[PDB]
Amino acid sequence: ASRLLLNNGAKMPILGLGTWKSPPGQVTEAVKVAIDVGYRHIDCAHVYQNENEVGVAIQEKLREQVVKREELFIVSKLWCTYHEKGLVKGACQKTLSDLKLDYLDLYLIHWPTGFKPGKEFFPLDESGNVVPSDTNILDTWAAMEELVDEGLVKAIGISNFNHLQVEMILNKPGLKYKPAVNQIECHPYLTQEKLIQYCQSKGIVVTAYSPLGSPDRPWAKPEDPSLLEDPRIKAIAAKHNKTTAQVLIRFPMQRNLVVIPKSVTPERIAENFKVFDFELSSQDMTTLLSYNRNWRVCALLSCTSHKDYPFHEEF
Ligand SMILES: NC(=O)c1ccc[n+]([C@@H]2O[C@H](COP(=O)([O-])OP(=O)(O)OC[C@H]3O[C@@H](n4cnc5c(N)ncnc54)[C@H](OP(=O)(O)O)[C@@H]3O)[C@@H](O)[C@H]2O)c1
Ligand SMILES: O=C(O)Cc1nn(Cc2nc3cc(C(F)(F)F)ccc3s2)c(=O)c2cscc12
Repeated sequence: ASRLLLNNGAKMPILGLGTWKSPPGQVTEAVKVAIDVGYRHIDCAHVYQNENEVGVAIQEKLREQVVKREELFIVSKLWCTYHEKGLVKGACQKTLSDLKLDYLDLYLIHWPTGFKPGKEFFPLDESGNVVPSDTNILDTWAAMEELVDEGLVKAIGISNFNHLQVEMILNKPGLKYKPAVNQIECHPYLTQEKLIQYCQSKGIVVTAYSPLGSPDRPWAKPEDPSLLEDPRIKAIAAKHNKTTAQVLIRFPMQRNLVVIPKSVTPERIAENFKVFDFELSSQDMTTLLSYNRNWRVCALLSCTSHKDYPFHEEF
């Protein structure tokens, strides 16, 4: 509808605002505008290095009595350098301190790969390989469950897990909480049908990231594929008298996914919200699904030999 139910009974807004690459100097105004426009879900992470500034916006709007806390669905994520069981609570509390909140709605394992603990987000050796840590997804999951038990987070989940990694959590001895959500890259050029079918079949809500193809990702080249400029998608938009962004946001919604487009531009933040008053046809949905090229925006070559690297599997 406009929300999907999670395994804890919470209603997750199907549309949220993404914050990766939203600079600290611009993000506060972006989140204020988004809340005004009607977004009730913000996707955050410690590695985005902007949680303080998102927190400022949230507090402004709570103080303005625009929203109360219970009407917001705030997501953040545990960065790769904090997979050690003993570091998880501190990481969560730092995020909470930065966001100026007392709890998160959802806290995710950001990637299945643990990285060497320390002050660098991407610890590299002298040949530029990311340095891994002696951590594993099951032990980290156990530490995530403690956060629920402690009341710091309402729901926990995973991000960028392949179907075997999801399976490993579900099959964990002594599992206490099933993951609520798996947040994965999803757009017409990477449709993920098998992994979505798997996750949904298992009662895990899927959130689609990079739904516009992340045209501002820092490793994009001007010649790379571009969803917003794909003339085939432009045609589908024109037929509905919508923008290509609206089509791209609507597409995951009709697959029963949560979607989290990012913008720091007020006009676009508003534009991107106007997706609840039209429907893509069956033909439109099939056509968009047929553009799948297994083209992935978010992967790092410097991690491909990690034991937990998620993208060697078919799904
Ligand atoms: N879990 C993970 O590992 C992971 C990985 C990637 C992303 N994510 C999450 O998913 C969110 C969304 O993915 P993303 O940031 O990679 O990219 P995205 O949402 O696919 O694309 C954002 C880009 O599209 C532009 N844009 C947005 N609305 C527009 C519109 N209506 N017209 C034209 N251009 C438009 C933005 O420009 P402006 O901002 O300048 O307006 C920005 O350059 C992230 O911010 C983050 O919250 C999670
Ligand atoms: O992690 C995000 O949400 C987006 C993101 N994505 N990436 C690309 C990444 N790919 C991976 C791949 C892995 C893995 F699991 F495949 F090894 C782990 C961490 C990363 S981060 C970045 O380099 C980066 C710098 S700040 C935010 C990012």
